[PDB]
Parts: sequence; C-alpha cells; structure tokens
Amino acid sequence: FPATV
Amino acid sequence: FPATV
Amino acid sequence: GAMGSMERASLIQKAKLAEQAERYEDMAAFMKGAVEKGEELSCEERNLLSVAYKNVVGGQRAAWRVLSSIEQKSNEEGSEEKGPEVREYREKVETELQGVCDTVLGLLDSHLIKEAGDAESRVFYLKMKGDYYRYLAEVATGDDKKRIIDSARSAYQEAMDISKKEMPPTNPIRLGLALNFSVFHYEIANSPEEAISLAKTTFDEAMADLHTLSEDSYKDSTLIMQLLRDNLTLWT
Amino acid sequence: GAMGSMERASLIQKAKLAEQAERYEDMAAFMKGAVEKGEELSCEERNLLSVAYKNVVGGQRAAWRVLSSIEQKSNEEGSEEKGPEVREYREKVETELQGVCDTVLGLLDSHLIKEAGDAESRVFYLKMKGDYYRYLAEVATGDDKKRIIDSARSAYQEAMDISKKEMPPTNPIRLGLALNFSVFHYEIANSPEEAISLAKTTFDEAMADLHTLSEDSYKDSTLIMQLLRDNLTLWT
Ligand SMILES: *CC(=O)NCC1CCN(C(=O)C2(Nc3ccc(Cl)cc3)CC2)CC1
Ligand SMILES: *CC(=O)NCC1CCN(C(=O)C2(Nc3ccc(Cl)cc3)CC2)CC1
Ligand SMILES: [Mg+2]
Ligand SMILES: [Mg+2]
Ligand SMILES: [Mg+2]
Ligand SMILES: [Mg+2]
Ligand SMILES: [Mg+2]
Ligand SMILES: [Mg+2]
Repeated sequence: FPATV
Repeated sequence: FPATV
Repeated sequence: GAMGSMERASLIQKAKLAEQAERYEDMAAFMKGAVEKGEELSCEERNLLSVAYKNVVGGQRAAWRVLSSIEQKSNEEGSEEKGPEVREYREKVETELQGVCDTVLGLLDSHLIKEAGDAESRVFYLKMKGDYYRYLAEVATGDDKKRIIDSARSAYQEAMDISKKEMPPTNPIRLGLALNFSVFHYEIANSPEEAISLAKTTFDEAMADLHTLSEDSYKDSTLIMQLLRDNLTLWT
Repeated sequence: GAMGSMERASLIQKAKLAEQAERYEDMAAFMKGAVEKGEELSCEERNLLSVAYKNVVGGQRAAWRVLSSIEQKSNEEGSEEKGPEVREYREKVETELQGVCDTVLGLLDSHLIKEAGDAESRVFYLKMKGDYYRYLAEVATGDDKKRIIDSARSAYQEAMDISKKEMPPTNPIRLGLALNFSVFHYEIANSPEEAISLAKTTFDEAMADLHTLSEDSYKDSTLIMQLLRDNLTLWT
C-alpha cells in the first residue's frame, strides 16, 4: 500500500 | 510492567 | 441485548473475524452476546471471550496510565495550573474501564461461574474474576478499595485451591493463574515476597513435571513458565 | 452535540491528551466538538482534526481490507459455503467507515471550507475532502461510484490549482496534497501514468527549491519528498 499523509 | 496472561 | 437476534454460532464466527481484523471491541460485544445465549462455553469459546476483553481493557489500562502520569505531574510543585481537564479526561477513561470490568464480572456472575463444574472451566472463570477485580483495584482510591482487593484475592484463591487439587503443575491454566495471582501480590497487595515465592514454586513444580508431556504440551507450558521467569527476573 | 457543553479550549486540551493516550476515537470526537463551536481552526488545530480522523479511518480501512480479503476467498471455486456472516460483518465495518467519512465531509461542508480564505487552510481542507471521498471510493461498488470518484478528483484538483498559485513547491501541504492526489490516480482512477508523472514532477520541483529553506523547513519538506520517492519506487 502506498504512502499518504 | 510485569507479565500476565 | 443488541446481539439478541443473532444466532450463537454466527456471533462466534464473527468474534473470530473480529479477532482477525483486530476489532477487539466488536469481538467482545460478539462474545458477550454469545455468553448471553445462556449455554456453557467450550474451551475455544472461553478463550475468545478472554482475548476480546483482555485486549479492550488492556488498551484502557494503558491509556489510564498515560493520563494518570500527566495528572500526577500536574500536582507537583512548580506545575502551572491547567484547570480540571486532565482529571476530567482521566475520570472519563476510568469510568469506561470500570464499565468494561463490571460487564465482564457480570457475565461471570450471571451465570458462567455457577454452571462451570469442570476444573478447567471453573479455574479459568475464577481467574478472570480475579483479573477484572484486579483491574478495578488498580484505579480504586476510595472507601471500597480494600473490599475490591479482597474480591480479587478471594477469586484467585478459590481458583488456586481447585487448580492445585485437580490439575497437573504444568497445566497452562494453572500456570497462568499463578502468574497473575503472583502479579496481584506484587502490584496490588503490597506482598512482593509472596509474589516471588509463588512464582518460584510454580516454576519449579512445573519444571519437575515437564517430562510427562508431549512436544506440543511442553511448548504450551514452557511459554508460561518463561513469563514466570521474566517476572522473577524483574523482581530480584 | 454531546460536546456542546464543553469549552472550545477544553476540547482542544482534551484532544491533545487523547492523542498522547492513543485514544483516537476520543480525539476525533473532541475535535468534532471544537469545529462545531463555529470558529475557524488554527494550523495546530487543523492538524489535530486531521490526525484524529486519519487514525480512526485508517484503522477502519485496515479492518475492511482484512474482511474483504476473507470474503473474496469465500467466493472462489472450492470454498465451502459459510453463510452470510463474512459479508454481514464486512458490511458492518464498511457502514461505520462510511459514517466516519460522512462526518468529516460534513464538518468540511458545514462550514470549514467556505470560511477558509488563506491558501494554507483552504488547500488543507480541500485535500481532506479529496481524501475522505477517496476512502468512500475504496469501498464503493454501486450506482454512485463514478460520482464519488469524481467528487474526490474535483476536491483534489481545486486544492492543486490553489497550491500551485499560492504556495512554494516545497510547502509541506502542497507536497502532501500531491502525494495523496498521485495515490488517488494510481489506486482509484486507474491512471498510473498520471500518478507517476505527478509524483516525479512534484519531487523534482521541490528539489529545486530546497536551497531557499532553513534547516527546519528542509527537514519538513524532505520528509514528504521521501514519501513521493517511496511511491515512485513501488510503482516503477
Ligand atoms: C480452554 C483452555 O484450555 N484455555 C487455555 C489456553 C492455554 C494456552 N494458552 C496460552 O498459553 C495463552 N493464554 C492463556 C490464557 C489464560 C490462561 Cl489461564 C493461560 C494462558 C496465550 C498465552 C491459550 C489459552
Ligand atoms: C497547519 C499546517 O501547516 N499543517 C501542515 C503540517 C506540515 C508538516 N506535517 C507533516 O509533514 C505530516 N503531516 C501532514 C499532514 C497533511 C499534509 Cl497536507 C502534509 C503533511 C506529519 C507528516 C504536519 C502537518
Ligand atoms: Mg439459535
Ligand atoms: Mg473515578
Ligand atoms: Mg500458598
Ligand atoms: Mg466558550
Ligand atoms: Mg455497503
Ligand atoms: Mg497537471
């Protein structure tokens, strides 16, 4: 799963 | 803190 | 009884799904519903019940400790007055924790314990009763603190008496009971010598009975024996 | 409005305590109460709001993914029929997730966005709007899936347009918006090329502006740039 902020 | 189960 | 319309088997199935999803509040609610069907619990089911509530209350205890520490620091000399909010929020968490404990104790009293005749079930439930009174004792500061502590002690003692008569010294339930009662002595009853003696004797008597066990039983017993050792190491 | 009787400042204080205690549901409820006082939020307060709901919904998304995986496996050939329970429990978690998203979107619409005039506040809220529509899109399977996806896209696009006009390429809000909009492209809009282009261009334009920054601003910007790089590495 990709990084989000 | 000590171990409990 | 929000779970009153759900099949017992479906509640058990969902408790297992909730565990896999790390949804411990859901898991506990499902298991409460299952208990309230009124049938006795199997071993697997007792473990689902205990895991669910242990995780819920464990999180509440950790939060309570964070908040209590902040509160204690606020009451030191040279701490600036910040108003009632820290105490209020610690009280909120505390009340929620007490509610969970009361819920569990309620399930045990109505009617898990009284229907539990086999040593493995009866000791397991009495241990739980001791544990949830212990959690109440951790946060108790009033008129009833002594009675709460005694309620924990009494439950653990009954469990101990049965376990010593009816179970081998390596039985994981007997071991876990002893581990937790030892912690009760150390942390709640201001009896570190009793705590240490109990842990040591329990460990040594289990060690002497390992020879009777299968590989799989050996694994189960040695796991809890290591917890006894860990606590002894912390305390000595 | 269970928080209607509590002072704004007390809600903010308690949100901070809840964060320290890792009580993210409480933190979100406190921040909802603070928003509902009707005053604009400061930067620190916007971050408390976002952290609280990110943590709550993050946990729900992780649980939903576990349950959806189990459900998908149940629908494969040679899987034994286990009844409606997996779908029911996935639906329960899903409904709770949608409720949280709707709550956040509600705060943004009533009336955070319309009162936000400074670029840093407006972009931050529009990014949040994109994010919570994205979470709705992740679980959408019906008639409105396209409109939900478009709602996310529109919110992100408005935020992007403002950020490019009003903020330097290293601004952490501009970077985080681009990071998340890039993920939207990759995971939701079936546009991996757009995702990769956005991440790359954002990274490279930030790199070129690092020379203007203090040590502390450099730390903040490079942290998010590394997330852009991490995603590029995953995707290429
Ligand atoms: C029905 C039953 O036999 N339950 C006990 C098992 C024993 C093995 N076990 C463990 O070692 C762990 N949990 C506990 C829980 C309670 C007690 Cl009293 C002992 C051990 C996982 C440590 C799982 C439960
Ligand atoms: C009011 C304000 O300036 N908020 C943004 C800050 C920027 C720095 N920061 C971060 O790097 C982390 N969180 C976020 C959150 C949202 C966005 Cl758009 C970017 C970054 C912690 C990663 C904290 C919030
Ligand atoms: Mg039935
Ligand atoms: Mg109290
Ligand atoms: Mg004795
Ligand atoms: Mg006021
Ligand atoms: Mg649905
Ligand atoms: Mg573009």
